Amino acid sequence: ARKGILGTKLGMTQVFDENNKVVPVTVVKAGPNVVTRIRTTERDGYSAVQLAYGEISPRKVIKPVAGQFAAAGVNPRRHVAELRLDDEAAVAEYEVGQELTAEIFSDGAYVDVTGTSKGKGFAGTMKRHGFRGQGAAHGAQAVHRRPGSIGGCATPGRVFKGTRMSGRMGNDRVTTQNLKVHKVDAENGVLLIKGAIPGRNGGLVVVRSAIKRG
Amino acid sequence: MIQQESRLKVADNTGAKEILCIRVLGGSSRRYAGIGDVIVATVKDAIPGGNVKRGDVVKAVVVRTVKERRRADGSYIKFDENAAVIIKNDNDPRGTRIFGPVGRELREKKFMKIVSLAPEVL
Amino acid sequence: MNTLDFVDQASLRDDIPTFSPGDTVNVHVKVIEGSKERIQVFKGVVIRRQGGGISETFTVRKESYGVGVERTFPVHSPNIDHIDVLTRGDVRRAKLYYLRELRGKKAKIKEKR
Amino acid sequence: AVPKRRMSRANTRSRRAQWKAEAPGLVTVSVAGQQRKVPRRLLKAARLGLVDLD
Amino acid sequence: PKPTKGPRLGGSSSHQSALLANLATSLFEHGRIKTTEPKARALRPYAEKLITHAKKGALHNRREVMKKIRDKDVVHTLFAEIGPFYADRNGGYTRIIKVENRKGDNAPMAVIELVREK
RNA sequence: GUCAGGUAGAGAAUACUAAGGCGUACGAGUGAACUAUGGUUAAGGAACUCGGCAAAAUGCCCCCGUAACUUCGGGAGAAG
RNA sequence: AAUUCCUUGUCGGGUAAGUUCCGACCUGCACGAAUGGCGUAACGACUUCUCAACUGUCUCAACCAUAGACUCGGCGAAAU
RNA sequence: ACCUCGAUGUCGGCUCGUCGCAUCCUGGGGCUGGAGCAGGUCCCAAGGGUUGGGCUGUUCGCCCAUUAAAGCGGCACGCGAGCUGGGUUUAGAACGUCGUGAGACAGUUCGGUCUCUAUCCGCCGCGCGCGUCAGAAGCUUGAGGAAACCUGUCCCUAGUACGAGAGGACCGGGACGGACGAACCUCUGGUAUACCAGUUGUCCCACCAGGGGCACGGCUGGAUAGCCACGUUCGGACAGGAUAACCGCUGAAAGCAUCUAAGCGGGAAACCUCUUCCAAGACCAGGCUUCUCACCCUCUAGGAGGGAUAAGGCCCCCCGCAGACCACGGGAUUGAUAGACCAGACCUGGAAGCCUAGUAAUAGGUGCAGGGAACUGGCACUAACCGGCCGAAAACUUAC
Ligand SMILES: [Mg+2]
Ligand SMILES: [Mg+2]
Ligand SMILES: [Mg+2]
Ligand SMILES: [Mg+2]
Ligand SMILES: [Mg+2]
Ligand SMILES: [Mg+2]
Ligand SMILES: [Mg+2]
Ligand SMILES: [Mg+2]
Ligand SMILES: [Mg+2]
Ligand SMILES: [Mg+2]
Ligand SMILES: [Mg+2]
Ligand SMILES: [Mg+2]
Ligand SMILES: [Mg+2]
Ligand SMILES: [Mg+2]
Ligand SMILES: [Mg+2]
Ligand SMILES: [Mg+2]
Ligand SMILES: [Mg+2]
Ligand SMILES: [Mg+2]
Ligand SMILES: [Mg+2]
Ligand SMILES: [Mg+2]
Ligand SMILES: [Mg+2]
Ligand SMILES: [Mg+2]
Ligand SMILES: [Mg+2]
Ligand SMILES: [Mg+2]
Ligand SMILES: [Mg+2]
Ligand SMILES: [Mg+2]
Ligand SMILES: [Mg+2]
Ligand SMILES: [Mg+2]
Ligand SMILES: [Mg+2]
Ligand SMILES: [Mg+2]
Ligand SMILES: [Mg+2]
Ligand SMILES: [Mg+2]
Ligand SMILES: [Mg+2]
Ligand SMILES: [Mg+2]
Ligand SMILES: [Mg+2]
Ligand SMILES: [Mg+2]
Ligand SMILES: [Mg+2]
Ligand SMILES: [Mg+2]
Ligand SMILES: [Mg+2]
Ligand SMILES: [Mg+2]
Ligand SMILES: [Mg+2]
Ligand SMILES: [Mg+2]
Ligand SMILES: [Mg+2]
Ligand SMILES: [Mg+2]
Ligand SMILES: [Mg+2]
Ligand SMILES: [Mg+2]
Ligand SMILES: [Mg+2]
Ligand SMILES: [Mg+2]
Ligand SMILES: [Mg+2]
Ligand SMILES: [Mg+2]
Ligand SMILES: [Mg+2]
Ligand SMILES: [Mg+2]
Ligand SMILES: [Mg+2]
Ligand SMILES: [Mg+2]
Ligand SMILES: [Mg+2]
Ligand SMILES: [Mg+2]
Ligand SMILES: [Mg+2]
Ligand SMILES: [Mg+2]
Ligand SMILES: [Mg+2]
Ligand SMILES: [Mg+2]
Ligand SMILES: [Mg+2]
Ligand SMILES: [Mg+2]
Ligand SMILES: [Mg+2]
Ligand SMILES: [Mg+2]
Ligand SMILES: [Mg+2]
Ligand SMILES: [Mg+2]
Ligand SMILES: [Mg+2]
Ligand SMILES: [Mg+2]
Ligand SMILES: [Mg+2]
Ligand SMILES: [Mg+2]
Ligand SMILES: [Mg+2]
Ligand SMILES: [Mg+2]
Ligand SMILES: [Mg+2]
Ligand SMILES: [Mg+2]
Ligand SMILES: [Mg+2]
Ligand SMILES: [Mg+2]
Ligand SMILES: [Mg+2]
Ligand SMILES: [Mg+2]
Ligand SMILES: [Mg+2]
Ligand SMILES: [Mg+2]
Ligand SMILES: [Mg+2]
Ligand SMILES: [Mg+2]
Repeated sequence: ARKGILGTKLGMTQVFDENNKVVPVTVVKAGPNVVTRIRTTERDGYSAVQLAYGEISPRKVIKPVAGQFAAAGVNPRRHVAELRLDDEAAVAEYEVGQELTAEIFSDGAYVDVTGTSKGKGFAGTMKRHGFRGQGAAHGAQAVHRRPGSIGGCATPGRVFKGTRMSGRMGNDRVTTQNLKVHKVDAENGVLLIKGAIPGRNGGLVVVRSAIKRG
Repeated sequence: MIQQESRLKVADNTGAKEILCIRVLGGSSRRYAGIGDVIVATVKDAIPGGNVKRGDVVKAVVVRTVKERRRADGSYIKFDENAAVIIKNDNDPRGTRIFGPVGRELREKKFMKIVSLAPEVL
Repeated sequence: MNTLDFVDQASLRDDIPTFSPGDTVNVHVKVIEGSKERIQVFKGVVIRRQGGGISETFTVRKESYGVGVERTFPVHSPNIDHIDVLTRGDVRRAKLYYLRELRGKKAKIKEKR
Repeated sequence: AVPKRRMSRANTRSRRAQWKAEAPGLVTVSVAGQQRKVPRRLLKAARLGLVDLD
Repeated sequence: PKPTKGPRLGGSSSHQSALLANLATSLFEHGRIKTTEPKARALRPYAEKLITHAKKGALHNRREVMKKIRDKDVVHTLFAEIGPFYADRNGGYTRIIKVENRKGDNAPMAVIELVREK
């Protein structure tokens, strides 16, 4: 029903079309993934599949985590995350210890990507929320770039909780929707995303079958 | 990249040399103009025996822009001077012969007379 | 190691000839017009080239009637019927960023001999 | 802006009490026949003889 | 090398250029100096670049080291007793060891010196 | 109020230096906003604004040639 | 008009539009001739308008090196 | 004239919004003096958006060119401990008028100091402590909050239906656009202060040759990475449920009739889900596994105090595209985190020296040369360790 798989961004490039065009493509290394858990509604309250990825030496992994992996029946992995299903028909095909690779996706189908946006730092109001600066001339008095007025006076005499102003951006989960997959492989699990996805080089991204059009 | 108060070349033989942009058209808060965008421009100076006199308000389409504009194959356009073509309500030029080259975008923008009559399409 | 090499090789295109910035080249452009296919000729001067593995990319710029014209294709473009460099050009800058503000007799390109 | 009222005993002392310092751990090293104390930053330096302790 | 990420150490490019040249010259002249620990961190690339140039003795390297550090005496000693003495060693020319914090302003000082094991 | 070096220089302007005296008494680090002092910026060039405020721009020497007007000096280093 | 409330008077020039400006009309509330009237070559850190160049003043902000803002160490303020 | 004259700062403009619906468009309906398009009017509907300029200090208003529109208002005629002083609103001067006169004129014209280091509330973000009942590591479901919610044009049906003609349909597809937001550095550009080169003056290294120092980086041409937009992708649903207005069915009170009082229904950008993020401090403090699941001493045997442990955590180290400090993330010899070497790519463009030709200022060869940060790998040569510190069950009641 709904497919998904984890991946890693290493670069971002372009590839050529059969319609003779050129399309930018994001390198996504969807390395091999192993099923470490199954979630059943009667025993837990929902249906989902938990996946682990990466290679970590057995001594760098925390001992309870290593024990949990041994109980699951697979060697230790780097990061762990789950994919949520919606019916037990898709649940029944997944079993503990099963291995998933990138060929499960067929080219021509939209995909959705989820990752952590870049760490931009504590930024000003105008850069963050796209405000407009005032004149840097005509007698400005050191308020060149700072927002200014916030609300009424003595009624309500406050700020309107939720007002858009200064704060740190980035370093949070961000999703991009309805993306081309241009080309997939079977050899070493490399998946291609036409466009630009959020995250970092050598960062963590998860790709899921598109909900919008699929 | 044509804005308000933008200062442009004329690529026509209507009798006008230099036009000033009036507005960029296409929608609310229309902000930039690209190759194949119909705009409105006013004539600053003209040939003494020209068809149009200075001060007229005439619709125009820009054909030669300095800023890069991508095509479907990644093709970016840098020209040497901002130029437009004087156009009328029937999507037709006011002149009869054209100076300089033109871009392919006019063909997709249905302007057939200009692209056909231009000395070379690029 | 650009781990995408064994994925690039699937669509990598052969018979790629050598070219450098500042070289005079022409490109044939496949254009569909009313469900009819035809071929155009675009002559110009390469001003920049940035490789990408399978994604080696370059620009082409020409001069017509004293006003420059450009088309930009990546190397392995299936639209490019042929990459026929006319004469190899010698340019001090491998990127021709300054070619935007040289007019007429200024914007000529040196020819290697 | 200025304060308009005196901030009370509890408020002042509660805010002030969070400002403190932390005592670190010490490292014993066997150099020159004596065991002297360095932070762990200096364990290798102490064993080789590259750090000056009065 | 990678530039210092933040606002620069001494407060301007010319100033840190002169500062780093003087630190490299004094360190190469003496052998063991005690300086501010981040200063030694930023010192490491410059002295290591000098060792790289020294490894291959020639006229061009003479002039390169001269234009870098401005002292005939230190360049001569650098090319004569430091250069060949690191012929068989690839990288890792300086050692950083921090010491008791400064009394004046509690800045962390580090003792930076050439490796004289070999 | 008095001494007034060298090189460029019209020069006591300005740039670098000698004789000679200083680094003028809080420092060490961290790519945050933001403020202040500055540099650069695709392309349009006053569309913001009360105003081209601020900025930006020309700028030196020698030649060629310089209008309307006028109290016949000027305007005029006109402009180029 | 440094005088005009209605008034952004009417008419002409400049731009796409000009309650400002320039030139005329006189319906001068409430010009006017030593508390001077009308022009005037030249000058003005004077007032108003237009033009070519110039530009981050703007469209729409971006980056960069400074001095603070930040943490640590030393001393240690005030309005209320 | 009830609060404020031992002080409530005033019009406009910039930035920043919020709320109501008497709605400008977009959405759904009733009627027509609505042949069709094209209209007029009324109802429901606040989800979203609602031009830029010339003029004047303007609000307003007139004019110029589009779009779907360029909404009405409230919020101390929103907002100066956020900014402007253009006018009102000081001290000069002048014009016209009034007053013999000092002076005045909601008449005009010129320039005329806008202070405050945030205590609290509030807010945007990030941290320390504590409990969730032995102690820890993960994954989470999720009540409950937030974000978004806009739209134009062309072609087919069909020049058919209709209309005398001119003219010209509803609905639905297909395609192509914009403004807005989110993300990223492939392209293309901006920036680029340890990268290279050219160049004026001066000072220095014994001579020159060559170098550097300073003069806003002395001035320029560039430019890897990183940061960014003007650059490139994507999004504004479909569908489902109950509704406003409206349209119905079988139907009586009242042999009829009637959308309704029993009932059965259709019906929109509103409403609830569907999309994305936060989220068990959600105090009903949730759920599934994994790991160490017993060594004592003391007071006096009721409990309590102190010590010795494991899993795990912390300290400290190198650091990061993570960052104000913190927090977050990676690694520690059984090791590639940082530094450097080599190689490669890239930028830069023909190093130094020698020789030759030219009296000379140069050019040529040795040579796809010299120099070079962030991009990739191999090597421990250096730095991160002969190690310390925190850190284990009072029990009771019922059924099985
Ligand atoms: Mg943004
Ligand atoms: Mg701004
Ligand atoms: Mg300022
Ligand atoms: Mg003198
Ligand atoms: Mg000096
Ligand atoms: Mg002296
Ligand atoms: Mg600041
Ligand atoms: Mg500034
Ligand atoms: Mg520039
Ligand atoms: Mg411009
Ligand atoms: Mg002007
Ligand atoms: Mg104005
Ligand atoms: Mg000025
Ligand atoms: Mg004159
Ligand atoms: Mg004259
Ligand atoms: Mg003159
Ligand atoms: Mg008058
Ligand atoms: Mg007047
Ligand atoms: Mg007069
Ligand atoms: Mg008038
Ligand atoms: Mg005005
Ligand atoms: Mg009058
Ligand atoms: Mg009078
Ligand atoms: Mg008189
Ligand atoms: Mg008088
Ligand atoms: Mg007089
Ligand atoms: Mg007069
Ligand atoms: Mg006169
Ligand atoms: Mg500019
Ligand atoms: Mg902006
Ligand atoms: Mg810098
Ligand atoms: Mg400082
Ligand atoms: Mg500071
Ligand atoms: Mg600070
Ligand atoms: Mg103090
Ligand atoms: Mg009263
Ligand atoms: Mg009272
Ligand atoms: Mg007061
Ligand atoms: Mg107020
Ligand atoms: Mg006020
Ligand atoms: Mg209503
Ligand atoms: Mg309607
Ligand atoms: Mg109606
Ligand atoms: Mg409404
Ligand atoms: Mg909404
Ligand atoms: Mg205006
Ligand atoms: Mg309000
Ligand atoms: Mg107000
Ligand atoms: Mg308001
Ligand atoms: Mg108001
Ligand atoms: Mg304040
Ligand atoms: Mg306040
Ligand atoms: Mg006044
Ligand atoms: Mg006033
Ligand atoms: Mg007065
Ligand atoms: Mg009188
Ligand atoms: Mg009298
Ligand atoms: Mg008197
Ligand atoms: Mg004045
Ligand atoms: Mg004031
Ligand atoms: Mg103040
Ligand atoms: Mg305070
Ligand atoms: Mg919920
Ligand atoms: Mg650029
Ligand atoms: Mg840049
Ligand atoms: Mg520099
Ligand atoms: Mg010298
Ligand atoms: Mg110098
Ligand atoms: Mg300077
Ligand atoms: Mg330069
Ligand atoms: Mg960037
Ligand atoms: Mg009935
Ligand atoms: Mg009936
Ligand atoms: Mg809990
Ligand atoms: Mg532990
Ligand atoms: Mg950490
Ligand atoms: Mg280059
Ligand atoms: Mg040389
Ligand atoms: Mg390097
Ligand atoms: Mg690396
Ligand atoms: Mg202990
Ligand atoms: Mg108890």
